[PDB]
Amino acid sequence: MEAEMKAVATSPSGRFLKFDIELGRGAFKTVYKGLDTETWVEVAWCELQLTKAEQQRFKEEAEMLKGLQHPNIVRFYDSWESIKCIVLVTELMTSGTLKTYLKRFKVMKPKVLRSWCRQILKGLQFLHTRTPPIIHRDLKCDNIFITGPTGSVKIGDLGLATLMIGTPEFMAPEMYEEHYDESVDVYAFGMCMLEMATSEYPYSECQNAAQIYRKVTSGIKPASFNKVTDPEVKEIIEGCIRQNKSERLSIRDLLNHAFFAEDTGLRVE
Ligand SMILES: Nc1ncnc2c1c(-c1cnc3[nH]ccc3c1)nn2C1CCCC1
Ligand code: NA
Repeated sequence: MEAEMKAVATSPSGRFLKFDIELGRGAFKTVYKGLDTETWVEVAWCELQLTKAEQQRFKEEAEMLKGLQHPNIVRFYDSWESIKCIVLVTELMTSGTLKTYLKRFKVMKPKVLRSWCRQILKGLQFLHTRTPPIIHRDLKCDNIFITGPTGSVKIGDLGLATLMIGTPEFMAPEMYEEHYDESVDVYAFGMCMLEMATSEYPYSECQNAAQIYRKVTSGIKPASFNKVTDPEVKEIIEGCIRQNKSERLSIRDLLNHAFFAEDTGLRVE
């Protein structure tokens, strides 16, 4: 393309070029094709629409993210404020999210579900085993990404959520802080697996978040759970979305499950 011949912007350090090639857009981000000028690898140049405290915590967040290298984590390269928008440079995932990828297909193949879910678990395991552990807290099919031509599946949007009761005057500061452990990622994984397995959004029968909350704090499963054909798939999902977090499967349990073991390849025909 002509568009690939002419950069339209450069990062402050000169490392990354932006091209006027729009790869995707959502409510929060617009992603362009970029280029790493040192390696000539194409990257994702993501533009997002804060106090000096939030600015410093962000830079520290980004420095840690730069160290997170793993085959099932979208790699994070750099970030800065441009003037106006915020720019994050990450690994480019050519096929967008798993949510969009699933819209092209009618019924899930067991080999694909196996393979995608195994990759997601390894990414979560990688995050949970950092020093200190990283809990994604926002895992969903719309921030799990895929490169069509390899079938590589990688967790993205890490840190994005945290980048954007009582009476406030009388509220102790520690009541704003939320601590989650690994099990909220396991629950979210279970719902991703359910969505992949049914080609259907979970709790779609609900109209609002409160209805889901009434269902989800009453511990009654989404209608799609029963539309799961394979009993072993139903059992894995059930073990991930159990209401009481101490009853939930662990990531290690899931990854050791024979369901996720790889096969011996497809026979030549
Ligand atoms: N790396 C990518 N490659 C290809 N497409 C991508 C992405 C991302 C994306 C993925 N992970 C990210 N982490 C912080 C910002 C960010 C942006 N978002 N998008 C699309 C833009 C909105 C729908 C998905
Ligand atoms: Na454009």
